[PDB]
Amino acid sequence: GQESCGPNEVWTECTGCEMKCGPDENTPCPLMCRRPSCECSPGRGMRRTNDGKCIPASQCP
Amino acid sequence: GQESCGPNEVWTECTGCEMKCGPDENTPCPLMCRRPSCECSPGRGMRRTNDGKCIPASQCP
Amino acid sequence: VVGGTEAQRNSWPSQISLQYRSGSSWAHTCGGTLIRQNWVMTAAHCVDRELTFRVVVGEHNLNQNDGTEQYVGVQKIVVHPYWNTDDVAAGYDIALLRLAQSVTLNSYVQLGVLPRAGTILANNSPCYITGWGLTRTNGQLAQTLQQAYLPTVDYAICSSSSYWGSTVKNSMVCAGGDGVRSGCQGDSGGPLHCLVNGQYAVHGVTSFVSRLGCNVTRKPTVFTRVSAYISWINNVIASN
Amino acid sequence: VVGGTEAQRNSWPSQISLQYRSGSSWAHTCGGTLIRQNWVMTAAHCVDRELTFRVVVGEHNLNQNDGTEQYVGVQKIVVHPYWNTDDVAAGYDIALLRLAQSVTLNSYVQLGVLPRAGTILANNSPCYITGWGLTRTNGQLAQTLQQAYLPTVDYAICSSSSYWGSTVKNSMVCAGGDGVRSGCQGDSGGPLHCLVNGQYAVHGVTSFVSRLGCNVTRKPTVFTRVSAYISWINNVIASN
Repeated sequence: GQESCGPNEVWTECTGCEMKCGPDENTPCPLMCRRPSCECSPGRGMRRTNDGKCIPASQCP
Repeated sequence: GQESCGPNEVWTECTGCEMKCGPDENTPCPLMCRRPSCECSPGRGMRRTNDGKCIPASQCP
Repeated sequence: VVGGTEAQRNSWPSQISLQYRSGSSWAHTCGGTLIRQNWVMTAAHCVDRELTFRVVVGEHNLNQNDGTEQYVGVQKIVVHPYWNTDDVAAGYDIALLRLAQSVTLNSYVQLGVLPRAGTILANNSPCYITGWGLTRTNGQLAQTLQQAYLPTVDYAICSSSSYWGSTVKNSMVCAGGDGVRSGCQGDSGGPLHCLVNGQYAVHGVTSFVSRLGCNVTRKPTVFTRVSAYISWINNVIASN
Repeated sequence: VVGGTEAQRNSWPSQISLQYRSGSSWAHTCGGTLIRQNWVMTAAHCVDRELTFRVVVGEHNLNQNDGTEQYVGVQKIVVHPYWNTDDVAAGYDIALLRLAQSVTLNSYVQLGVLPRAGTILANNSPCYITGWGLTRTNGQLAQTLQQAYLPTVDYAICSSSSYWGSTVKNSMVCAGGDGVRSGCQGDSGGPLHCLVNGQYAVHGVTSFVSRLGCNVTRKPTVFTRVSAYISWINNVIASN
C-alpha cells in the first residue's frame, strides 16, 4: 500500500522488525528506524513465508 | 534531482560508486545496481568532502 | 514514546538529538546524554554506521528554531570492545562521543548525573523515559519531546519464562511491560531517569523491544545498566 | 552494454536473466550462463544476500512474453569458499546455482561450452559481451538483449601502471578499454564468448569496471577467468 507493494504490505518511511511463522516471541528488535520500505508487520497480525510472501499469522502452518 | 537532494546531487533508481577527493583511479565498481538515492557521481565530474557534501573535482585540494 | 505526554520546554536539560546528514538536511536518528562539555553517552548500535553526524543540545521542537539550541559536530567515537553487532542480546550496548567544540552550560544545557558504581534498584522503582520516537507501533516520529512514567521490573521476574527468559542478562535493566506504555523506534540511545532519595540520576541507555511490537504485555523495554560500566567510562575519558 | 546493438532474437541460447521478488513483481538484477539442465554459472556478489530468486531461459524482451521463455526457481546456492565481499579485487568472484527442476533443451535453449583447463588467450583475441544493463553511464536499463565486440588486453599490458595496476590478478581476464565500448550496471554475472579455431566457448564471468565510469579509455572491463576454476566446478556438481 503505495504503488509497488505486494498483498498485505504497507509502505513506510521508518522500518521495524519482521517475523517468520515459528519465531519465538522473545527475540529483540533495536529501537532505531531502518530504511524506508514495503513492510510485512507483526503489529498488524502479519508473518513472512519462506518464499517471501506476506500472510496473516492465523494462516500459518 | 528529486525534491530532497542537496547541491550537485541527482536522484537515481540505479545507483553506482562514489569517490572522495583523493581516491585513485584504479579502484573497482561492481557491475550491479545499488539502492535508489541522491547521488554525487564521478561521471558528471563531482566528488565527496570529509563532511559529506558534493563538489566539483576542481575544488579538491 | 508510546502512551506518554509532551514534556515541558527544556525540562530534561541533559537530553540530546543525534543526526546524520542526508540531502539538503539533517535527520534525527537516535538520542543520548551529555556527561561533560565535550563528551556524550549513547548506544553502540546507533554509530556502527559510517555516516556524518552532529549533536543538538537544548532542543525541543525539531522543525523550528526557537533560540535555545546549539549545533556541534562529532569528532571521535569509542565503542565498547566486547560489542558485537550480531548479538544485541549479548549486552555491551554502549558508546562515547567526543565533540569538536565545548558547549556552553546554562539553564537549558546541563550535565547528567551518574549512579555510584555497582548500584542496583529495587523492584518497582520510579523512572521516566524521554524521547522523539514513534508514538505508536507502526506510527510516525514525534515533533516535540515526549515523556512517560515507567517503573522497574527486577532481574528475577524479568528473566523468567513468562517474561524474557534467557534473552535478559544481569548487565541490563527492565521497565514498564504493562501493555500501555514503552519505548518505540527512534528512542534508541537512552536516557532512563530514576528517583533515589529524592534526587534524579541516569540509570539506563535504551536498547531494544520485542519484535511483535512496542507496547506488549509482559515484554518490558530493555536498557543497558550504566552502574555496570563506571570504570570504563572514566578511564576512557581520562586517557584522552 | 555501452556502445553496442540489439542482438538477433535467440542467438545466444545459453544466456539467462537472474531476477528477485519485488512487491507484486520480479526484478532483473544480473545475468549468468546455463551449464546443465539444472545448473547455472553466475557471480558471487550477485547472490551474497538473503533474497528469493528465480531464473528465465529463452528470454529476449523483458517486458513481454513472446512464447520462448521458461521460468524456474532457484533451489540451492553455492559460492566460492574464498570469496570475500569486502574485497572484489582479490578475485574468486564466482558461484553455482541448482534449479528446482530441469529445463527442456530445444532450439531456443542450449548449454554453454566451457574451455579446457588452464587455457589463456592471446592479446587482442575476438570476443563479444551480452546483457540487459545500462546503455550509458548514469543512463537506464535495456529492454531487449544487447551485444558488443570487445577484444582482449593481455596480462602484461593490463597490470601495467598505465592501466589497472595491481588491482588486476592473473586469475582474471581484461577486454575493451577504447573509451567507447564496455559492460555497465546490470551486466554483472553474464558471459564473455570468445573464438578459438573457429569455435565459441565462455571464458569469463562479468565482474567490475572503474568508479570513474562505464566506458573509459585505458580502463578495460574485468572478468573472472573461467579456466582457472574447472575442477572446483566439476566437484561441486558431482557432490550435490
